[PDB]
Parts: sequence; structure tokens; C-alpha cells
Amino acid sequence: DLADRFAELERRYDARLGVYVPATGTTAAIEYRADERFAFCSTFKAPLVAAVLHQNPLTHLDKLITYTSDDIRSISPVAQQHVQTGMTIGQLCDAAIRYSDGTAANLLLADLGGPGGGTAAFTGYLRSLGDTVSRLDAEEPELNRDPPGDERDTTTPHAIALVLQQLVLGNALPPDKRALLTDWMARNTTGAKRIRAGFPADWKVIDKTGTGDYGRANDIAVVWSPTGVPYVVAVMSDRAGGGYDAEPREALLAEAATCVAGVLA
Ligand SMILES: CO/N=C(\C(=O)N[C@@H]1C(=O)N2C(C(=O)O)=C(CSc3nc(=O)c(=O)[nH]n3C)CS[C@H]12)c1csc(N)n1
Repeated sequence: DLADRFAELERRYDARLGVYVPATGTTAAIEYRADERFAFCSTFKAPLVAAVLHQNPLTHLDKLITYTSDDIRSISPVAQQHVQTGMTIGQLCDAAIRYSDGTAANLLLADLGGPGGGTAAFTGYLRSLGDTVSRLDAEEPELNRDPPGDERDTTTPHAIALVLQQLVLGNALPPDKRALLTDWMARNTTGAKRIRAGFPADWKVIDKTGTGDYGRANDIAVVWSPTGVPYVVAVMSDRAGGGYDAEPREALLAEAATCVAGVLA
């Protein structure tokens, strides 16, 4: 019945909702518009941090990266505090995941592929995981403002969730790097009202958020049953009918999350 519950959500919130849960040994795949393109928004910061972890040794995460106040062209709650000072790569990692800091992500794009090569390098990291579908094509903020229908800066719930299944559950990162990426997203400061609200408290929840123009509201998460069996959950939405400044419905995502919680009991 999952499909019906989802379209009611869509009806009640007046939004496009894509859901994908990868199949486990015990359960089937929960998919809904899973292969339609949704904007990354800030969810690209999770597999980006992983790309930075993977290309470099952990020795890299203690390299002070310098930047200016005129480098803060997006929401940047942490990079705010180091106008000139600058931060360790590990610090920007921490800022781009848990705090969704935009300047953080841009310096990590730069670190990953040069001033005009980071978005393609980030996309190539995704291809190296078998995502031939998602593309990053801009830096912050403009990656949040691509018009609806455009393929730029889009992923799909199916492809990001498979990327996420690799990063946390598969061997895309080695135990250590993999472990730092899991603490970072398990501390995320931005995902209370999203998937976390949708899952029972005795279920573990680790997530990274995305929010943008046209009502875009996203949450990609790895979730753990009290038995400790792991699930990957991507929830992506937008409300593009309402224009660029339409209001994202976070409760939408929580609502989507309670349904997948329901067949995963
Ligand atoms: C051009 O940039 N525009 C953005 C944007 O930067 N999106 C990013 C994204 O995905 N972000 C996330 C997050 O990680 O979810 C958020 C979380 S939303 C939020 N959390 C708070 O704690 C709070 O006090 N206020 N807000 C709004 C901030 S913007 C950034 C945006 C946000 S809503 C909208 N229409 N545009």
C-alpha cells in the first residue's frame, strides 16, 4: 500500500516526493519516484566529505585552509567564526556535514579539484562509486537554484541512496575514514524534523540534510533497527509548483519516514 500512502502525502503537502529504500536480505526495495531527478541541495556535502576523506590521508584533515569573509557567499554558520583565521580540512568537513555550512563545501570542492574543477571532481568521485546519474555543476549557492526540470545539480533518491549504502555500509571508505564520516553525519545538527522525527527513538538515525529553492527539502540517512540491522533511506522533495521561494515542508519528510519505518518494524 506504500504507494498510496505516498501520493496522499504528495496530495496533502502539494509536493513531489521521491523515496528509495535499498533492499535488504529481509525486505524488498521501497521505491517511489526513485529514479526521477531531485536537486542535491546540501546532501552533496556528505559524499563530498567522503571524496575528500578518500583521496587524501588523514594527515590532510589537519591542513589549515585559509579563506576570506568575501568567501562566505552562502549560509555558513561555522565558517562565519574564522573570517581570516581559516580552518583545518577536518574542521570544514565537520562544518559541511553537521552544520550544512556552504562556504565549507566550496573550499572542499576547491580542495578536491582546483578552483574550476571541484564540481566535476566531486561528480567523478560519484562515478567511481557507480553513480553514472548524479551530477554536480555549480558551487554554493547556485546549486540550490537550478530551475525545476533541469538536470544540473541533480541526483536521484535511488542513486544517492546507493552512494550512501556504499559509503556507510559498503567499502567505499576504509574503516577509519568510514568511521569519521559516520560520526559526522550521526551528529548532524540539521535533521531533527526530517527522517529522525519519522523513526522510533530506539532506532539509530544518521543523516545529512538538503534544502533549497522551489520548496526543495531533502534528507539522506542510514538507519539502524533495535536489532541493529541497517537501512539506507533517501527522502527528497520539492514543491516547485509554488515558485522559487515556496516553503519546504519538513514534516513531509518526517511523514515519509514514518511510513518506511512502518514496513521496517
Ligand atoms: C541558496 O541557498 N539556499 C538555501 C541553502 O543554502 N540550502 C542549504 C541546505 O540544504 N541547508 C540546510 C540543510 O542542510 O537542510 C539548512 C537547514 S534549514 C534551517 N535550519 C536551521 O537550524 C535554521 O535556523 N534555519 N534554517 C533555514 C540551512 S540552509 C542550507 C536554502 C535553504 S531553504 C531555501 N529555499 N534555500
